[PDB]
Amino acid sequence: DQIAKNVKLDDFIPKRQSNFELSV
Amino acid sequence: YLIVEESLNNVEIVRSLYTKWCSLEPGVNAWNSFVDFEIRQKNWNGVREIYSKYVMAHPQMQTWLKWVRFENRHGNTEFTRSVYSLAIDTVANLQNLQIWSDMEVAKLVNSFAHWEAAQQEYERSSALYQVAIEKNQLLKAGLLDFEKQFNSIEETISYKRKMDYETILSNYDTWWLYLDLISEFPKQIMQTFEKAIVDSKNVQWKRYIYLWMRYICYVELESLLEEELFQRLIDDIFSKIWLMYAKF
Amino acid sequence: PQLEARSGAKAAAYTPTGIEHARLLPGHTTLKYRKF
Amino acid sequence: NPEILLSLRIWSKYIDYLEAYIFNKTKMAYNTVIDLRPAMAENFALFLQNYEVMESFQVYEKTIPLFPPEIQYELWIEYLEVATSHPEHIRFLFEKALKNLCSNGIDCKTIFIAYSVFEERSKSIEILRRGAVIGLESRLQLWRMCISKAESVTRELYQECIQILEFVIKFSDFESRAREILAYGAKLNTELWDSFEIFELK
Amino acid sequence: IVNRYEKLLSQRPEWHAPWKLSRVINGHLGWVRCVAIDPVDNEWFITGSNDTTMKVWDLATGKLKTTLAGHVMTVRDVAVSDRHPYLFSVSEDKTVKCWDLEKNQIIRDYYGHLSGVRTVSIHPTLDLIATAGRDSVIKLWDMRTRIPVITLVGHKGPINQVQCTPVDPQVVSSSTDATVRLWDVVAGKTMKVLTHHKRSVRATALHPKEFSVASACTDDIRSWGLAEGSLLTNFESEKTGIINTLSINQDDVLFAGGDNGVLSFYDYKSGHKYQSLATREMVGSLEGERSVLCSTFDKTGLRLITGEADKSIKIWKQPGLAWNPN
Repeated sequence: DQIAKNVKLDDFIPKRQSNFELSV
Repeated sequence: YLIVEESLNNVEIVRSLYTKWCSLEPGVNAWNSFVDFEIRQKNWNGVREIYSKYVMAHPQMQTWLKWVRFENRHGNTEFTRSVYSLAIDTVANLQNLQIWSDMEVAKLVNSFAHWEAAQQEYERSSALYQVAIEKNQLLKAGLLDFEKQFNSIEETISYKRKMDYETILSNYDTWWLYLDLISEFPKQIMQTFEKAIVDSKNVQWKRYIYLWMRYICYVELESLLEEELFQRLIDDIFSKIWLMYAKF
Repeated sequence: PQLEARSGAKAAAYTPTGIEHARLLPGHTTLKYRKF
Repeated sequence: NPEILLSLRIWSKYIDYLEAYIFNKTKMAYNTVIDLRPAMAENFALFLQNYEVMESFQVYEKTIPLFPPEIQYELWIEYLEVATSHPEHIRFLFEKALKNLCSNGIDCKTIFIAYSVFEERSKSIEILRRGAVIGLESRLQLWRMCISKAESVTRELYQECIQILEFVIKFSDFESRAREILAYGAKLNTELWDSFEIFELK
Repeated sequence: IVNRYEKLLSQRPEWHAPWKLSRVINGHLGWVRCVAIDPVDNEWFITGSNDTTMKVWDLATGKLKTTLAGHVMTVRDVAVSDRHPYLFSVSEDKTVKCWDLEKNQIIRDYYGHLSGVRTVSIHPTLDLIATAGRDSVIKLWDMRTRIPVITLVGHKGPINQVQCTPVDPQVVSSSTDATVRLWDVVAGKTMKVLTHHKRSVRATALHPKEFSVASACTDDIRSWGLAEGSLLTNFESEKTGIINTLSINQDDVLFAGGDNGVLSFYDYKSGHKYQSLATREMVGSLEGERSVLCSTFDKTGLRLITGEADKSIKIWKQPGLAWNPN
C-alpha cells in the first residue's frame, strides 16, 4: 500500500494523449 | 521481493505487492508470474479477476489464449465458453482498427471452433464461423478447417470457390479450372464462365477455341447466344468452329 | 600506471574565500538595453 | 492430473483390443485416445470395420494437426489411400500438402509426381514443372518428371528446365534450331559433341 | 489499455506543411554545433562551432555577416538576448563570454565553471543568464556583476540544455542522468524532477506560446507542461536516431535532429511524427558524418535552421502521414 502510494500510475500516463484541445 | 515473501511464507503482503506491480501496466512477464503465484496458492477465486485485469491492460490475443488454457485446466466447461465469448465480443466491439493483427483474431476464432467441436454442440462452431466470415483469408481457412473437422458439401463448395479466385488472381488452364468449378448459383456460375471467356499466340488461340466450344456446349445444355458467339468469333478473325455453328 | 583517463568531473559548494580576483573587479556596470 | 503427476500404453492396448473385437464404441475410444495424445492404425481400422472415408479424412486432419516429418508422411499416406479409394477437393488437398511440405527433404519430388498423376486421372505437367523449379536427388527426380510430362508446351517445359539447371544436352537431344540448342549445351560434354557432329553431317 | 488507444484513434492532428531544403551555407570549417537567432528581428542568426569561431549569418541572403573569435576551444552554445544587445556564448574552454553587439567585442567573461560548459540560457525577463557544463551544475549569473549568484546542486552528472522560463519553474535543466529538473532559483533547490527518460536527455526546448518543454533522450521525445511538472505527451519517436536537437516552432511543429541526420518533424502536443527527411552531405564528406547537431527556428517560424556536422548550416522552407499508434 505504502509502495503504491509512493509511485502512482498517472506519472507514466501522458495527460495530452486523452485531450487535445487541452492546452497549458 | 516476491521471492523473499515466499521464503517468509507471509502471503497476503506478497499478494498485495503483486497487485501493486500489476497496476503499473508492467510487463507481460510480471502478469504471468502473478498468475503462477495465484495458481500455487490454494484459491482459484480472484485468479480469474487478475487474468481479466491483465487482459484489459494487455490487449493481446496470446493473453486470451493463456486465460482460456487456465480455464481448460480448471474443471468448468461453461466458464471457458464464456471467456471465449467475451474475447470474441471484445474483438467485435472495436470495429475501428485499434487491434492486434488479423492473424491473431483468426487464430482465436479457430481455437474457439476447436473448443466447440470438443464440446457437445457443433452448430455453435458453424455459427461462429459464419459470424467471422461476415466481419479474411485466415478466417476463411479456419472455417474450412472447422468444416473438415465436422455442411461438408458447403465446405467443399467454398474451397472450390477459393481455388477459382486464386486462379483468377494468377491470371488458359486456370480459366478452364474456373469454368469447371463454376459447373460444379447456376446463373452465377454461367456469368463467371462468360467473364472468363471474355478475358480469354497459337496456344492462346487454342485456349480461346476451347472456351468457345465450352460455351457452345453450355448453350446446348441450356440458339441466339450461339449465333452471337459465332459473330464474335468472326469479328475476331476457326473453320471447324464455323462448321459446328452451321450444324447447330 | 597512474597516467589515467576519467569518468566524471565535479561541483561541490564550500564557504567563499573572499579573495580579490583581478577579473572579478568592477567593469561595465551599465547594462545596455533594446529599444522596445 | 497429468500435470500434477509430472496410461497411454494402456489406452493403446485397449484400442487394439477394440479393433480386434461395438465398432462405434471402438471408434469413440480411438477418438478419445487421439484427443489425449497410431494414426496409421486408426486409418486401417476405419478402412476395415466402418468402408468409410469420413473416418479416413478425420484421421488425416488429426495427423495434419499433430504436424512434423512423420506426421507429414502419415498425411501423404492418407491422401494416397483416399486417391486409391476414389476431384477438385482432392486437388485442393494435394495443394495444401505441397504447401505444408515445401522443402521436407524426404520425397517432395515423389509427392509432386503423385499429384500430377492424380491431376491426369496439363495441370499435372504444370505441377511437375513447378516441382522441378521449386525443389539434389529430389531435384533430379523433379526434373525427370517434368521431362516425362513434356514428352507426354513440352518445348517450353524443356526450356524452363534448362534455365533452372547436362539438362541442355538432354533438351538438344529431345529436339533432334537443333544446332542452336547443341551450341547452347556446349557453352554451358561428350555426347553433345557427337550430336553436333551428326547435325553437321546432315 | 483499450480506453486510451481508442480515444487516441478518435482524435486527429492538424495538417502541418512538410519541409523542403532551401539554403545550405557551407562556410564554417567545423561542426556548427550551435545556432541562434535574434528575438527582436530575424535578420541575422549566429552559429558557434568546432572552428572555435562563431559566425553571423543574414537569413535573407544567406551571406556571412561577420566572424567572432573570442574562444580558444570549441563553442558549444550561444544565446542572443531579447532584452539586451548581448550575445552570450559558451565554449568548452570553460568561458561563458558576453559580446556587446553595439561593438561586436567581448565584455564580461563569467568565471566559475570548473569544466567545459555546454549551454546558456538568458532569462527572458531578468538581467541574468544561466549556464551549465559537464560540471553537473547549472550556475546563474548576475550579468551586471558578472558573478555566479546561485548554483543548482541537484544533478548527478553532466548537464546539457538548461532552458529558462519566466514563471516559477525558472530553469529547466536536462542531464546525462536522464532527469530533467524543474528548479526554483529563489529557493536554492529543485521543485520537480522529471525522470521519465531512459538515457541522457541530450536535448530540450521550450514551447513559445504553450508553456511546455519538449525533451529528448536517445529515442523517446517526452514533452511536458512544467507548471505542475507533469507529463504532456510522448512523441512517435520509436526507431529514430540519437536525438541531438529538439527545437520547437511557433506553430506547434516540433523538430528533432538526430545523430543519423534524419530530420524528423512532429506535430506538438499530438505526439505525431509527420515527416522524415533524409540528410545530405558534400561529395567529399562521408555518409557517417552528416548529422544535425544544432538547430532552431526563426521567431516567425517558417524557416528551420539546422547546423549539421558537414560543416554546413541548412535552412529549410515549407499530404500528411497516417496516424497508426502501437
